[PDB]
Amino acid sequence: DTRPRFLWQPKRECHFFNGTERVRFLDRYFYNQEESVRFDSDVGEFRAVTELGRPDAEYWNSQKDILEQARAAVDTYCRHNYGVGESFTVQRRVQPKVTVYPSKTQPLQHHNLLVCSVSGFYPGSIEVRWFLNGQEEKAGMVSTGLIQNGDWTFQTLVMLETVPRSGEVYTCQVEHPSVTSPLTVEWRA
Amino acid sequence: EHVIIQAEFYLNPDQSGEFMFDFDGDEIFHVDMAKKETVWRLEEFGRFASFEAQGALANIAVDKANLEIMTKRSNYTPITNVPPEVTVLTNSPVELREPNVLICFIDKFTPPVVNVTWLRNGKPVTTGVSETVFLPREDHLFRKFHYLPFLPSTEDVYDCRVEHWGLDEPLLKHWEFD
Amino acid sequence: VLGLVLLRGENLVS
Ligand SMILES: *[C@@H]1O[C@H](CO)[C@@H](O)[C@H](O)[C@H]1NC(C)=O
Repeated sequence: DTRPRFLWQPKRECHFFNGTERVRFLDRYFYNQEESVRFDSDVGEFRAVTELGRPDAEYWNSQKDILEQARAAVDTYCRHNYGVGESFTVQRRVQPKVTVYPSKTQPLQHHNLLVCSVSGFYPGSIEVRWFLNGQEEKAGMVSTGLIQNGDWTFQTLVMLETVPRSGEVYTCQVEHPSVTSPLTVEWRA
Repeated sequence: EHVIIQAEFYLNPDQSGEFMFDFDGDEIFHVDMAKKETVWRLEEFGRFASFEAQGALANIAVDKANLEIMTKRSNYTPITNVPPEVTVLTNSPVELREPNVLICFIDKFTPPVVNVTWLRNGKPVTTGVSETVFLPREDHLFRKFHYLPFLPSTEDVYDCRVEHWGLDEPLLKHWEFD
Repeated sequence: VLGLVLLRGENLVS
């Protein structure tokens, strides 16, 4: 299509700290690619982000009811919806599967990369360390960062640059909220 | 910390909006406009929770309203297209002849309109596939996920084919074992 | 078994 496009995008946000002790609610409105007007719980009133949203910041902020309702969203909207989502979202935990393979580096004793594949886990907080004979490799780590699979799982790869020589043992050590003691997979040359 | 976002949008002249809930960057559910019903991202989400679909179709109608308002108010400024970044990968490391899934990750784009297509060995695969609605990003843009369940093999190659207005030609992203 | 709350949002000025 050759025609132009016009995009209205309202976003209602709930931000939670210390579980649910501190909540912050934002009602944000985006015309095409700019934010026009916003409500911020920590501010207490609507506030025009750009010129386009001044007519509205001004009208709201005048109706006691619009403001009352807004200010009372941390309770009637955010906290309540936490109460629901909590079981299968905040408390959702899924343990990672952890492979250690070399990255097509079949050579006997040249430069290689050791892949620590870590897939299928939730939430996203995870830590992946490499150990050579019980000592923690801290240099030469080519990570992919977190990778949201979009199905409520993640994956990640941390690759170790090494020249393997017979008798060396590399260990990949994965920590994640879904397991008590760290998960490990080793690799021997 | 955690974030729950109720994300709606409405797009003209296409007359198509979306209503969804988003937790730490994953879709909790969306509302199927066509069928006016709730759609959970994972079926067992339906077992702990519920949502009345009508109330969303109201919010969209109000969003249609405010779009036309804010469009007039803006002297009919249109949106700058932002072509997507595309990436193909698999949800778990590959093991030949053992089922897996190809993930097409369309990121960092707007407006929320693309055409995605899976091509096994050049032909389009229309069976087995699923997609996610446009997930909000923080920078006012969108991300989307297309899924092809597939059987890894040395005799097969695949491409994800994305078509966006901010793109010159269609974008092919390639994947083959090795 | 539990119900989620949408937020009806505001009307822009016209
Ligand atoms: C999607 O499919 C066809 C392409 O021939 C058409 O309806 C439309 O222009 C396409 N939209 C795109 C590429 O954004």
